[PDB]
Amino acid sequence: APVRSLNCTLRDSQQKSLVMSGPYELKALHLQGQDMEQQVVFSMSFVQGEESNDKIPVALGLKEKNLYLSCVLKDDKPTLQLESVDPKNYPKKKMEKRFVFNKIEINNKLEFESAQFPNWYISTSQAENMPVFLGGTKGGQDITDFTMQFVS
Ligand SMILES: OC[C@H]1CN(Cc2ccccc2)CCO1
Repeated sequence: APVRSLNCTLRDSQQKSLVMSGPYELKALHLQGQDMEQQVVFSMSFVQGEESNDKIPVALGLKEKNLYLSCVLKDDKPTLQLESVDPKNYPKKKMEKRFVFNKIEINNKLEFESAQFPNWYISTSQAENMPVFLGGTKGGQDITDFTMQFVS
């Protein structure tokens, strides 16, 4: 049948919100009150892929935008990009592998591992106003843990 999707926001484990940083990048800021209108609303789609109790393959689209987080090699490195797609064809159940993240639940937090690049994770910096990126460490100074908020 149709792919199933949920609207949501994400915040890193230091409670930074995610906002746009130009058309094809996200950044992480400490936000509260009126400025949380700036927060990215995701459509999280539950897609085809290897699955277990605590590890669920998803795509992360921007709500009602033909833009998806994707993992590609750039200048020879696994990177996070925002990629445009044909809005007639997305979302779909069989998303291409660069769009797939394994959403992993550990100790009441979520990590998003690249399905394409094992042990590379959606990451933020400790500093404010820095890009969201793909990080090859889920253990160090960079933040790889998130919480989800469900949106109407
Ligand atoms: O508050 C002014 C901004 C907030 N908006 C976040 C946003 C981005 C993508 C999908 C849903 C929502 C972007 C355009 O307007």
